[PDB]
Amino acid sequence: TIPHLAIDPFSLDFFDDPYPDQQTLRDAGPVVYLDKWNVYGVARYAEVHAVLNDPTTFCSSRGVGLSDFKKEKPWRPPSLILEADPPAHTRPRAVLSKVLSPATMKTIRDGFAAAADAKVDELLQRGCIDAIADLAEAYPLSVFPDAMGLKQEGREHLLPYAGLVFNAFGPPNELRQTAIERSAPHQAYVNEQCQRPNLAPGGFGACIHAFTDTGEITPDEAPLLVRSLLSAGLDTTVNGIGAAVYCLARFPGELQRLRSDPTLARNAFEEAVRFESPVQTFFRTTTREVELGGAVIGEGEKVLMFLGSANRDPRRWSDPDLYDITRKTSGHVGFGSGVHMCVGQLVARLEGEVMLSALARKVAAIDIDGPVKRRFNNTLRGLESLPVKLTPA
Ligand code: HEM
Ligand SMILES: COc1ccc(/C=C/C(=O)O)cc1
Ligand SMILES: [Cl-]
Repeated sequence: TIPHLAIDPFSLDFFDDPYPDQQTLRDAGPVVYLDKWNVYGVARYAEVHAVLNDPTTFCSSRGVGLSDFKKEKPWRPPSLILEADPPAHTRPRAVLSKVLSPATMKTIRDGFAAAADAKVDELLQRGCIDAIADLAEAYPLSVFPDAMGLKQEGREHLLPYAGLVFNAFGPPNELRQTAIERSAPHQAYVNEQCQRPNLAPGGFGACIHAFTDTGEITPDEAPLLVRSLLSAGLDTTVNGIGAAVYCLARFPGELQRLRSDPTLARNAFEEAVRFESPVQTFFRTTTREVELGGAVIGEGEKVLMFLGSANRDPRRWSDPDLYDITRKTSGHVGFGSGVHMCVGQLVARLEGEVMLSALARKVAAIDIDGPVKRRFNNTLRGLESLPVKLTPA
């Protein structure tokens, strides 16, 4: 009773324009079977939300990529947070929640906002820039490694490592093979910086190690928790901020509404996360036979959740293909939902808000003025190059 589809959601053709295929995935049924990779798929909001919020049935400890850790060796030691179920997940989650807490945002906000304002003013002196390399990448590179407390040496490995991280959740296609092959130098750099002596006191990494005193994590758990932030904390925000600028460039009416009320910056970024869904997909693995939308899925099956499709499902969203900075976005699954919901969401929103605030106060127009190039990744959606001309307000 389950429709079988041949759509490859990790193919370059799909990445290049996923929306027609996502509708076919939604409209085929609440649950589909993807013959290309032998996994189940859910693409509607209701089922994606249900799977995310049913962690005892749809577990994370067998991996959140295609690979089943019960069957294949993980490419690196399993994540203590992303690839753990409760109760093992709980205390590492609590540490990260405290390290990336509301109280912590107060300590970094002035620096993050200052860097965003300075970057936009710098770009306005150049006129014609690449909104990826010069903005979406440059700005997070200017604040997040420092907030982590990383040394200067080796930071050139951060974006390559993240590309590997997010390609590795995918199937064994060319993107994944090429990423994992000869990835040892990227892994070695990151694993070295996770050690306590290499992390600046006061930064996120040192604060993680400081929590080993409390009994919430052991000293040998702290480097892997630092690793989780170096895996997820940079490339996500690159594609989130790039998504927002791409939206503002394509919807000039919405840039003008943002200009008229810069306090819409935070929601304008949140809507960009829904609209583009920089993190497109994650998997779960069934721990038991389970009925889901009329489908009876066996134990030990991989289930692919299309977060971006859920965020564009007209069953849930009015006018889902419209970028609307005053939309009530609560309930979107671009940061996940439930026990694994993005623990770094305050850092992501802070970066996005202060950058969009700077644009709102300083920029009158954003015009695409060069060839746009898409960046292909098994998990991340975003652009490789976005040439724009910025007109000062
Ligand atoms: C626009 C930016 C971001 C997006 C769209 C995003 C997306 C997501 C999603 C969808 C999940 C859920 C994973 C799952 O359910 O399996 C997640 C979890 C996570 N994210 Fe974020 N993320 C972003 C930024 C960040 C930042 C800035 C950090 C760290 C500074 C971070 C660190 C993490 C970690 C450690 C987890 C694992 C949480 C857990 O398993 O409990 N992410 N993210
Ligand atoms: C939202 O994407 C991600 C990606 C990776 C991770 C953790 C990685 C690790 O523990 O090494 C967490 C979230
Ligand atoms: Cl690693």
